[PDB]
Amino acid sequence: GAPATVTEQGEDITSKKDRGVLKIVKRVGNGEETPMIGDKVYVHYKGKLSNGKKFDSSHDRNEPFVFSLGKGQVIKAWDIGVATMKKGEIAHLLIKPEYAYGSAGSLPKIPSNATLFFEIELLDFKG
Ligand SMILES: C=C[C@H]1CN(Cc2ccccn2)C(=O)[C@@H]2CCC[C@H]1N2[S@@](=O)(=NC)c1cc(Cl)cc(Cl)c1
Repeated sequence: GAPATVTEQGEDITSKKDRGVLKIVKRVGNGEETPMIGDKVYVHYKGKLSNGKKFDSSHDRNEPFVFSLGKGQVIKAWDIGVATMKKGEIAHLLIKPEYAYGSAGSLPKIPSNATLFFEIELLDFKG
């Protein structure tokens, strides 16, 4: 399925080239510009654990998730990953725990040492 495919066929977008965050672009977005540090970014997303369970979805809330890019307001992989996206892009990310919740996990949905899958759509970004 999609998690296996990004695991096996994704591109390493980490600066360290340690394969901690792999990406596939599923829907090409608009133009060439990606957001800049500190921008307000608006995303829709859905996340799955490695046991196949959905652990979250903004779609199901009928409102986007909004954060300021590059400020550690989200897991490291999201700051790295969303920074690579164009407006209107849909991407898959496959994230090792060192770029997510590590050994601590995040109670009560995300276990210790969890590799995560996301589908993310970058709706908009604004300074
Ligand atoms: C619930 C919305 C955020 C949560 N955060 C930031 C964050 C803020 C406070 C505590 C833990 N994590 C995040 O960094 C990431 C990435 C952005 C989308 C969501 N998460 S998340 O989907 N990451 C596995 C998530 C993270 C948790 Cl603890 C619960 C749920 Cl239901 C979903």
